[PDB]
Amino acid sequence: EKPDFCFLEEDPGICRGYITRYFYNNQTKQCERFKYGGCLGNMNNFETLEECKNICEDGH
Amino acid sequence: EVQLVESGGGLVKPGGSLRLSCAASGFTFSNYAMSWVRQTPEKRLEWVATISRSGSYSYFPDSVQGRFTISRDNAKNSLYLQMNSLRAEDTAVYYCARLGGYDEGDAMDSWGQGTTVTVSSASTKGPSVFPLAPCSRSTSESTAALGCLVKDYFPEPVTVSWNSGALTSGVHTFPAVLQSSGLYSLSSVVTVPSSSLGTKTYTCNVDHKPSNTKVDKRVES
Amino acid sequence: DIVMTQTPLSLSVTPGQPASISCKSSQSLLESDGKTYLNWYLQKPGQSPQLLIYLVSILDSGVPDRFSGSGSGTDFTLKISRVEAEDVGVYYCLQATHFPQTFGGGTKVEIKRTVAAPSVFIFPPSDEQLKSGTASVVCLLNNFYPREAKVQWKVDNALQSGNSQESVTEQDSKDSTYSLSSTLTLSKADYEKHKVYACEVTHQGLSSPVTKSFNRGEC
Repeated sequence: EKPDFCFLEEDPGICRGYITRYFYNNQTKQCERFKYGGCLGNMNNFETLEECKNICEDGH
Repeated sequence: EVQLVESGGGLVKPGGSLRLSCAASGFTFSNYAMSWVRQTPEKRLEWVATISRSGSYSYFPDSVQGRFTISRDNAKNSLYLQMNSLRAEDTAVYYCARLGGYDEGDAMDSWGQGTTVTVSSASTKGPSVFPLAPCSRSTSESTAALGCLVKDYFPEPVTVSWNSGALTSGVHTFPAVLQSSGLYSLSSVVTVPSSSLGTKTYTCNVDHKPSNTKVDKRVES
Repeated sequence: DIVMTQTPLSLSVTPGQPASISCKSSQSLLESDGKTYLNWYLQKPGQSPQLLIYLVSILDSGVPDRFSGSGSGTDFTLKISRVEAEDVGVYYCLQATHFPQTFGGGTKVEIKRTVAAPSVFIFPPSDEQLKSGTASVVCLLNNFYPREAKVQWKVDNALQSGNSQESVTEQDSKDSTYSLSSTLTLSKADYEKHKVYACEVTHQGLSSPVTKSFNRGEC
């Protein structure tokens, strides 16, 4: 089991203050990189790769 | 064996609009975000739009942001870049590319051949196609040249093949020169065996899409 | 935005010798996952840019192992161990660590080859064009090396200048040569007043200038 938000498409929200963030890609089964515009979007949105890996891979 | 095929370019008046299409083939399209990159006449390259896999989210740089919009159709493997508020400086060749994924360092790849967008107040004008043939032929010669002079059209570009693409060896299609009239002119040539001149026909196929002109000019020696 | 400065603008390399192209970024490209998003493209003659190398040093599928990438932070280096005919073109860098992703200005690569004299051909204007009151006379210089070539138009031996335009194809990927077309434009009235139309060519591969001409009306 992993949190439900791991299965969401990565969402840059509606702002343009783009910063790198990490999300889980279920199609490829790994954590990957996107640009987040800084406001809104969803919880498939991590500051580090390591964090994405520990939350959206496997059942903790 | 991925192929991306842009279409939709032409002349547009400043502040006017134009939609470009990209048709994708050879891979699971909805697995990838997809991109547009443009190339100015000074040959500068500039990323100008990304659409997310589902088609729900898009990115754009400040230079186009709020003027351009993007959409895709995953049942059709196509995407569309709607450009509004066009200005002189959006003149470029626009290429579609595939955002190759985290394992490919987010690099864009498999760029299409591109479609050319020209933002200008001028009218289109289709070319004239005149033959290039020797005043008479030096006997006896190994190789003879023939060609076509594609004169007085606007805007760029023009495409030329020979024998509907069956003849490619020995072809040189030259870059167009812009003339004082504000019209372009280009030549395309091929060198052939002089002994073939009485046996094969040589025809230049000219395409000027902005004015919707195609021309087949058989050139005889 | 991040500015990517490539040097040199252009380079000309003996076949089999190495070549190097620099890309410098205005801020570090090191990303928060510890990778570096710096990529190399090649635009071959008549083709759109194609991916060669991503994440600084990773070759794309099918890229020859002659090519390698190195560097980090702000300073990057594309190397070709032994340059071949197929490598000619304009190389670009791209960074994608920072938004928006941004290109280098390009670096043109030319390969050296044995001197090759052009084949020269002159074409008179078509009767079809002459009817609308313009005479374009065209001179072709085919498959030469090196790039430097001089076309001198002469109309009954009056040397012409300011009167013509020319263009040159991109060095060829298979044979390493260039070709050049030059057009001399006259009014039909002017064209009608002269007999000998001549293109004279000077090139390192010709021990002395080669002239091709025709006599008007003998067409």
